[PDB]
Amino acid sequence: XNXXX
Amino acid sequence: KEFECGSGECILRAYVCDHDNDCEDNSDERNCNYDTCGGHQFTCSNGQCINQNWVCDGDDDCQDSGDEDGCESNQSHHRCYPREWACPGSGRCISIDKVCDGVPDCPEGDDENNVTSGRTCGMGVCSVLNCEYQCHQTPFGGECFCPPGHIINSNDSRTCIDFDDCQIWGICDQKCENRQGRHQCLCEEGYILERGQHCKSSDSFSAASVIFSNGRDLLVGDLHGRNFRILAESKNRGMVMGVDFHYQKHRVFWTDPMQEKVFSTDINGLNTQEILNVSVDTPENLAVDWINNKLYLVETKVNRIDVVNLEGNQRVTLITENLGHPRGIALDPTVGYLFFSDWGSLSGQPKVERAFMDGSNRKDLVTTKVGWPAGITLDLVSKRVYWVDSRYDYIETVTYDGIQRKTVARGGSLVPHPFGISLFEEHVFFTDWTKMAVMKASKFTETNPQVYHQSSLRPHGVTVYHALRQPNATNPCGSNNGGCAQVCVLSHRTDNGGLGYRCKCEFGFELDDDEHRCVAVKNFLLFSSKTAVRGIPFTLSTQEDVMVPVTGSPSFFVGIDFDAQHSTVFYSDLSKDIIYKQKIDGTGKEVITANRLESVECLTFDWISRNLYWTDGGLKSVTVLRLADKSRRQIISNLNNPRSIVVHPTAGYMFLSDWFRPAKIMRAWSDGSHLMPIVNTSLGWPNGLAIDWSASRLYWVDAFFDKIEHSTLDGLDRKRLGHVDQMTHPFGLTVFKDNVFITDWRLGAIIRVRKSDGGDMTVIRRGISSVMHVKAYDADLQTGSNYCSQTTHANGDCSHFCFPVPNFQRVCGCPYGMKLQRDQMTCEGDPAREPPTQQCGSLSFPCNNGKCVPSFFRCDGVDDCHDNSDEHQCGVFNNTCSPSAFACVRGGQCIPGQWHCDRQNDCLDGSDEQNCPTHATSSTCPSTSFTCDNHVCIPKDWVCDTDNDCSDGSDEKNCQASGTCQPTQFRCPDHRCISPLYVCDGDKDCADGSDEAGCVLNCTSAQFKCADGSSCINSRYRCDGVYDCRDNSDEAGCPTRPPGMCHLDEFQCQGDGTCIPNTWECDGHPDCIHGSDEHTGCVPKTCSPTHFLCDNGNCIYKAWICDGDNDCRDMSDEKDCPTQPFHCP
Amino acid sequence: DTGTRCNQLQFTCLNGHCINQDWKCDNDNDCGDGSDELPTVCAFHTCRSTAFTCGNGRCVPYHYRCDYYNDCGDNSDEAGCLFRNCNSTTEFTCSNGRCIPLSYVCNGINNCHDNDTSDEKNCPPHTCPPDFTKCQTTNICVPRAFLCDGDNDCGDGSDENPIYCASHTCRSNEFQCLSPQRCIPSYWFCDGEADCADGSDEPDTCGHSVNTCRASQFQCDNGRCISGNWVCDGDNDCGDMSDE
Ligand SMILES: *[C@@H]1O[C@H](CO)[C@@H](O[C@@H]2O[C@H](CO)[C@@H](O[C@@H]3O[C@H](CO)[C@@H](O)[C@H](O)[C@@H]3O)[C@H](O)[C@H]2NC(C)=O)[C@H](O)[C@H]1NC(C)=O
Ligand SMILES: *[C@@H]1O[C@H](CO)[C@@H](O)[C@H](O)[C@H]1NC(C)=O
Ligand SMILES: *[C@@H]1O[C@H](CO)[C@@H](O)[C@H](O)[C@H]1NC(C)=O
Ligand SMILES: *[C@@H]1O[C@H](CO)[C@@H](O)[C@H](O)[C@H]1NC(C)=O
Ligand SMILES: *[C@@H]1O[C@H](CO)[C@@H](O)[C@H](O)[C@H]1NC(C)=O
Ligand SMILES: *[C@@H]1O[C@H](CO)[C@@H](O)[C@H](O)[C@H]1NC(C)=O
Ligand SMILES: *[C@H]1O[C@H](CO)[C@H](O)[C@H](O)[C@H]1NC(C)=O
Ligand SMILES: *[C@H]1O[C@H](CO)[C@H](O)[C@H](O)[C@H]1NC(C)=O
Ligand SMILES: *[C@H]1O[C@H](CO)[C@H](O)[C@H](O)[C@H]1NC(C)=O
Ligand SMILES: *[C@H]1O[C@H](CO)[C@H](O)[C@H](O)[C@H]1NC(C)=O
Ligand SMILES: *[C@H]1O[C@H](CO)[C@H](O)[C@H](O)[C@H]1NC(C)=O
Ligand SMILES: *[C@H]1O[C@H](CO)[C@H](O)[C@H](O)[C@H]1NC(C)=O
Ligand SMILES: *[C@H]1O[C@H](CO)[C@H](O)[C@H](O)[C@H]1NC(C)=O
Ligand SMILES: [Ca+2]
Ligand SMILES: [Ca+2]
Ligand SMILES: [Ca+2]
Ligand SMILES: [Ca+2]
Ligand SMILES: [Ca+2]
Ligand SMILES: [Ca+2]
Ligand SMILES: [Ca+2]
Ligand SMILES: [Ca+2]
Ligand SMILES: [Ca+2]
Ligand SMILES: [Ca+2]
Ligand SMILES: [Ca+2]
Ligand SMILES: [Ca+2]
Ligand SMILES: [Ca+2]
Ligand SMILES: [Ca+2]
Ligand SMILES: [Ca+2]
Ligand SMILES: [Ca+2]
Ligand SMILES: [Ca+2]
Ligand SMILES: [Ca+2]
Repeated sequence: XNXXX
Repeated sequence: KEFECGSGECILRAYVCDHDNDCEDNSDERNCNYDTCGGHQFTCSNGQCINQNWVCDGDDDCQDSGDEDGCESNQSHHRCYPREWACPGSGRCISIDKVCDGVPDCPEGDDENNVTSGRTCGMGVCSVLNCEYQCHQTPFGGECFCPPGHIINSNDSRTCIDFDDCQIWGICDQKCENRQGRHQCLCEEGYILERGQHCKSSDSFSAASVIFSNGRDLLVGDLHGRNFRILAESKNRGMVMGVDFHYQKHRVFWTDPMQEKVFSTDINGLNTQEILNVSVDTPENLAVDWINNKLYLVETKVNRIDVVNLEGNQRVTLITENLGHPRGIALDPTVGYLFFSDWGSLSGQPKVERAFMDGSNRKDLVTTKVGWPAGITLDLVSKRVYWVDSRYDYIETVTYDGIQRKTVARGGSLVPHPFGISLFEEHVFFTDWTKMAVMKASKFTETNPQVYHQSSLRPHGVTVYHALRQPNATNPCGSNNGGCAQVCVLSHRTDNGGLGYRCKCEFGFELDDDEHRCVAVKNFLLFSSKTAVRGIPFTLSTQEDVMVPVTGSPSFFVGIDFDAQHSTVFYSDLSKDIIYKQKIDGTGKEVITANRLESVECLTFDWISRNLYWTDGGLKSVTVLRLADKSRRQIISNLNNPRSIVVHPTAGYMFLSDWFRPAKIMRAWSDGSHLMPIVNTSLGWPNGLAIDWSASRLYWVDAFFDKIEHSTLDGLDRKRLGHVDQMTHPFGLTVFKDNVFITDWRLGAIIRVRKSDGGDMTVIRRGISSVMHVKAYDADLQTGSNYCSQTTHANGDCSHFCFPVPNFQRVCGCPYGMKLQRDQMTCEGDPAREPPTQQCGSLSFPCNNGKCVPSFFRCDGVDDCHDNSDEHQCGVFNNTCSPSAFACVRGGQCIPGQWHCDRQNDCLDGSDEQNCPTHATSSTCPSTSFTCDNHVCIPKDWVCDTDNDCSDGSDEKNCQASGTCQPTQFRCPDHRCISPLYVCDGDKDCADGSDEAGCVLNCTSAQFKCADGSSCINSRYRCDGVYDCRDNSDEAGCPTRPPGMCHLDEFQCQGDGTCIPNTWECDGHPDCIHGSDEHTGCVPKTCSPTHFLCDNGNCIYKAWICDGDNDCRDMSDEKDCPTQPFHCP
Repeated sequence: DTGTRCNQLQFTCLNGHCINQDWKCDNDNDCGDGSDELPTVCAFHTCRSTAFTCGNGRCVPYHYRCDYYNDCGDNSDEAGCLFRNCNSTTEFTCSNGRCIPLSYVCNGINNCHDNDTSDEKNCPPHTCPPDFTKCQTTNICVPRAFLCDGDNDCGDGSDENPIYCASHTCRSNEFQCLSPQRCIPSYWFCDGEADCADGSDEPDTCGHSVNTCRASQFQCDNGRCISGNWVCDGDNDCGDMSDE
C-alpha cells in the first residue's frame, strides 16, 4: 500500500 | 620535437626522466628534474613518483616491485630470519634455540621428537656438515647458523653470506642502520636508548599516563596499573565511548553516545565544557589536530567525519561519501594524513582508508582480509598504522603506504574482540569487549595478552597521555588563518601548491570562485528520510552536505520546506507529531506547532505572505498557519487520503493530491475556496507534486502506473514523460533547472531525469533508508511580490490572514473562532458559531508545549511531551507518580520502572539500587541451551565463538586454542568455532572464507536463482522492474504487453491506448480519457432498502445518513441533508 | 420599462442602462446619473472580497491604494501609506506625497494631481496663443477641443466651465454638440466625421437639406461638405467621388 507508516 | 636517443630513435619528450629506459642508452635519465612527489603519489626505489592507487594493486609498477613488498600477510613464512627456523609442517618461523628443546612449540610438533614419521630429536649429520659458526641438531637433520650480519646459505648449508639483520621485524624500536659494526639501533630525538635495543622517552617530558573508557566513566592510570583515578564520571546515564587528548592545552576530550554529547576537561578533572550537542547523535571515535588545534569527529547516525575547533564552533563536514559504518580515526598532522576505517561501506566492501587531513585524495589502504576494522592508531616515528578487527580477530600494522603488512597478534584466544588501540614506546594498548579489559601488548610480535585493567563493562577507546605522542611541528594556518575567510583546515604538506592547507566554509556558506572567500549558498538539494533531514549540492562531485543534518532520538521526518529569507527550514516529524523550524547552521530549533497533528504528510511555504500549509492524514484535512502570529484554520476539511501539497504564491493557486480509489488532483485558491478537480482520469496514487517555475507547469508522479506527467495549472495539455527504468514506487518529486529529482521507495534512492523527456536516469544517492521527500532549495525562487506583501502596506491591509487569489488580487481571512468584519478586511469575535475549546480534552494531560499526552504518562520518568512538562515536579503528596514508575523514597523524584534494580544508581537518594532481590531462584535455562554466570540463556552453539553473547563474558572464558570445539560447530583454521548457522551464507565468517568455500546455492523452492548462480532472491522481487541480481537475470524472460495491446487482464482505453485494470472497468468512474471504461454495456449497482449508496461510495446503512460521518467518502449523505437539530439537549 | 432586461451580472440603472456589478457603489457615476451610487443602495451593500473598502463604504479595486490619486473620496486609499523618501535635490515633494523631477513643475499640466495643484502654481513665460487657451490661474495651455465639453481637463481652469459656454453655448466661433456637452470649431463642423456622439456635428441635413451644407461648401451625394477649391482636385474630399 501507499502508507507512509 | 622528439628527443634523439643514442640508438637513433625519435623519442617523445614525456618520458624524459620518467625513471624508465625508453631506449638502450638511458640518456633521458642522465639529468633529472623531478620534485619530492605529491602527497597523492608513491615513491619507488628509483625515486619515481607513481599514483598512490597503484600501490598494492597487484602489478609491479616500480622496478624491483618496490610498490608491493608483501601486501599480503600470514604468508607461507619461507626464508625465515637468521637465528630462526622454519617448521616444515606448519610453516611457522620459530627461534632456533627452541628446536629439540623438549617443547613441541610448533602446533604440529615439528620442533620436537616423534616416531610416527621418523623425526625424533637425534643428531645425525652435523659432524660432517661442520658449520663455520655452530651446527645444531633438528628432527629433520643437521643445520647451520651464523653470527649476526649473515644469512645461512641454503646453497650448501655450510656457508653464510652477509645480510642486513636490521630489516627483520622487531629488531629494534624505532629506526636502525647498518652503517658501521653491522646493525646499530638508534632512537629519535627526545627518546633515549636503553638496554641497547629499547628506546625510552626522556624523563624531561614528565611521566606518561593512559586514559581509557571504563565503559561508564573515563579513567586514568599509570603505565603499570597500580593506581586508577576516575577523571570524569558520566552523568544522566551516559557512557564514555571515545577519548582523545591535547597535551599542550592540558585537555582531555570524550564522546557520550547515550547522551548524544561530547565533552572536554583538564586532566585535573576540573573545567568541564559541553562542546557539541546538535546533530551528534552517535559519536563513535575522536581525534585532535594538535598542530591546528582542531577536533575531528566521527558520527554514525548519518555517516560522516567532521572537524570542529576545540571550543566547538565553525563545524564543517569533510568526508560523507560511501562511509557506511566508520568506526576508527587517527591523525598525523606532521605529515598531513588522515586515517580512518569502516567495517562496511554503502557498497559491500569493508576497508581501511587513507586521505589528506581535509578529505580530498581518499585511497583504500588495506582491502584484503579486512573484516571489521574497529580502531586505528599511528606510530609517529616509525610511520606505521595499527588497526584491529573484531571478526577476523587480529591486530595488524602497515606503513603509511600500506606496503608491509605484518600481524602482531592473531587468534580467537588472544584478541577475541578488540575495539580501541593506542601505542607508546614498545607497547600497544588495545581494548576488548570479550575479555572485558584493557590489554597491554608488544608492538612487534605478541603471543600472550596481559590484563592491564579488567572492567565489569565493555571498555572503549584508549589513548596514552604523553608529550611524545604529539610531536611538535609548524602550523601552516598559524597566521592570517592562512588567508581563509572562515576556517583553515590543514591538507597534506605538499598539497595546495606547497602551502599545505585548504580553505573551507561553514555550513551556511560556500567557497568563492577566487577561493579564500565564503559567500552564502544559493541552492542545494534538500531531502528527508526516517533518520535525518539533509541538504546536498546539485553538483554530484561535491558530495558533501551543505547543512547540518537534522536528527532526533525518535524520528520519522516526512514533510519539509524551507524559508530562504532567514536561512530557515521547516520539517515535520511523524513520531513527535510536531513541526519544527531550524536554520541551515543548526541553531534555533523552535516548534512551529504541536497541537492537533495526527500525520502531517507534507509542508509548503507561501513565502510572500508568510503562510505554512500542511496536510493531515488522520484528520483528513489541510491546515494553513501564519508565522507572524500563530493563526491557523482548516481551509479544506473532508479529504480522504491527501498527500503532497504545493502553493503558487504569485498565481494564487494551491494544488494537492488525494490517492483514494477515485484518485484526483485538486486546485483551489490560496484561501481554500473554489476547490475543484483538475486531473482525475487515469491516475493511481499521485504521491508527488511540483511546479516548474520557469514555465508555470505542474508536475506529478504516480505509483500505480509508475509514470511522470506534467500539465498546466488548469489541467490542460497533459503530457507523459518517458519510461524511467527501475522506477517502481516514486513518492517525492521536485523540479530544478532542466532536471527532475525524484525520490523512490523500492530503490530507496534519489534519481535524476531530464525535464523535457524521460532522460538519462542518473542516480544521485542510494541506500538512504526510508527516504520520503525532496525539495529544491533555491534562494532566488523564493522571491517576488504581490498585494499581500507590498510597500506602503501592512500584509495586504488584512488583519491576520491575507491570501493571494488568481488574477493578481488579495482575499483576507482569519483564524478559527473569528469571522470577517462588515468591511471584509478585519475580524471580530465569533463565539456563537466557532466557540473556543481547550488545548485537548479530558483523559489527557495538556503539556505546556502544544502537544498533550494521556494522563497515564504524567510523572512516569519518560519525557513524553518533548519539553519535560509531564515530568515537572513529581512526587509531591498529590502529584504522585504513575504505577509504571519507581518512586524514590524521598525528595519528590521518580524514574521509569525498568531502571529499578538495574545495577546503575539513578535515584538521588540511592534508593534505586537498594534491597534488591539479587538472588535467582532454583531455575535453569532449557537443557539444550547454556547458562551464563548472570543466568542469561543462549544457544550452546554461541559458546566460544569470540563474540560476547552473555554480555558478561562467561560464554567465552576458558576458550583455549587446544583445537577442540563442540560437535555441531564449524571450526575455522586457528581462528574460532562458528555456529553451523553461519556456514554457507554468502559471507566469509572465518579469516579465510573457509566457511563459504565450495557450498551449493540451494534456493529453498520459494526463491528465484540468478542465472549465474551468484545468489538467490525472494520470489516477490522476480520481474517487478528492479534488477535484484548481479547478472540482471531477475528481469529477463518476464511477461510483457503485446505490441500496442494490453495484458490479459487490463482493459484498454480506446481514447489513447492506455491500460487500466479490469476491476476498474464499469466501476462507475470514468477512468479513461473519454470514459470508454464506462460504456453502456454495463448496469449500475443497487442496494437494499435498509441501506443507501452514494455516487461512487459503497452502500451504507440508511440509519447514518446525515449523521456527520463521511460514511460514503463522497459527503453526499450529508450535503443532501443538513437537518441541524437546532434545539437544546 | 422599455421591453428589455439586462444580463444577471449587470446592475440595472434607473435610466435603463446595464453596468457591471463591480462598478456599483464605487464612488463613480457609471450609470450617467448617480443612480448606482445612491445611499439607498450603498447602505445595503458590502464590497467584494478582492476589493478595498473605503471608510465611507464605497468599494475600490485594491490597486487604487497608495496610488497618488485619491479616489476613495475620504482619502482612505491614501491614508496610512508609508511612502518612500523624496530626493529634494532631484524631485519635488508634491502635496500628496508624490515626487517627480522639477523640470515638470509649471510645465503645463498638474503632474502631481494633488487637490491644491501645488505642482501647477504656474510660473510660465505666459503669452499662450488663443487656441492654446490659458486655463485661468491654473495656466493649462490646452487645445480648445477640451472646453465646454462636460469632462475635466484643466482642473479648476477654463475647461468646460460655463464662463465661456454662456455666450453662444460655446465660444463665438465654435459650435456645441448638445449631447453630450462638447465643442468643436467651424472646420470640424460637418467635416465628415462625427465628433459629437449624437451626430449633431454631422446632422441629418447639413444645411437646409441632406447635402445643402453651407453657402461656401460643395454638395456631395452622400451628404458630405467640401470647400470650393476641393472640387475636382484629384483627391477624395466628398468621400463618394461626388467631387471627382
Ligand atoms: C613541543 O614544544 C613545546 C613548546 O612549549 C615544548 O614544551 C616546552 O618544553 C620545554 C623543554 O622540555 C619545557 O622547559 C622545561 O619545563 C619544565 C617544566 O615547567 C621546567 O621545570 C624546566 O626547567 C624547563 O623549563 C617547557 O616548560 C615546555 N613549555 C610548555 C609550554 O609546555 C615541548 O616539550 C615540545 N615537545 C616535543 C615532544 O617536542
Ligand atoms: C647460490 O646459488 C645461486 C645459483 O647458482 C647463485 O645465483 C647465488 O649467487 C648463490 N648464492 C650464494 C650466497 O652462494
Ligand atoms: C547545547 O550546547 C549549548 C552551548 O554549549 C548550550 O547553551 C545548550 O544549553 C545545550 N543544549 C541544547 C540542546 O541546545
Ligand atoms: C537442497 O534443496 C532440496 C529441495 O529442493 C532439498 O531436498 C535438499 O535436501 C537440499 N540439499 C541438497 C544440497 O540437495
Ligand atoms: C538624489 O539623486 C541623485 C541622482 O544622481 C543622487 O546622486 C543623490 O545621491 C540623491 N540624493 C540622495 C541624498 O540620495
Ligand atoms: C485639499 O486637501 C487639503 C489637505 O487635506 C484639505 O484641507 C482641503 O480641504 C482639500 N480640499 C478639497 C477641495 O478637497
Ligand atoms: C615536495 O617538496 C619540495 C620541497 O619543498 C617541493 O615543494 C615540491 O614541489 C614538493 N612536491 C610537490 C608535488 O609539490
Ligand atoms: C497520584 O497522582 C498522579 C497525578 O498524575 C496520578 O493521578 C496517580 O494515579 C495518583 N495515584 C494513584 C494511586 O492513583
Ligand atoms: C531447569 O529449567 C529448564 C527450563 O528453563 C529445564 O527444565 C531444565 O531441565 C531444568 N534443569 C534443572 C537442573 O532444574
Ligand atoms: C575436542 O577434543 C577434546 C579433547 O579430546 C574433546 O574430545 C572434545 O569433545 C572434542 N570436540 C570436538 C567437537 O572435536
Ligand atoms: C512482450 O514484449 C517483449 C518485448 O519487449 C516480447 O515481444 C514478448 O514476446 C512480448 N510478450 C508477449 C506475451 O507477447
Ligand atoms: C438492486 O436493484 C437491481 C435492479 O434495479 C437488482 O435487482 C439488484 O440485484 C438489486 N440489488 C440490491 C442489493 O438491492
Ligand atoms: C456583501 O456583499 C458581497 C458582494 O455581493 C457578498 O455578497 C458578501 O457575502 C456580502 N456580505 C454579507 C455579510 O452578506
Ligand atoms: Ca626515461
Ligand atoms: Ca602494484
Ligand atoms: Ca623444540
Ligand atoms: Ca509500482
Ligand atoms: Ca511522562
Ligand atoms: Ca537504576
Ligand atoms: Ca559467544
Ligand atoms: Ca571476534
Ligand atoms: Ca558465513
Ligand atoms: Ca526485480
Ligand atoms: Ca472505471
Ligand atoms: Ca452520513
Ligand atoms: Ca459607480
Ligand atoms: Ca487611490
Ligand atoms: Ca506640472
Ligand atoms: Ca473640459
Ligand atoms: Ca465633425
Ligand atoms: Ca476633390
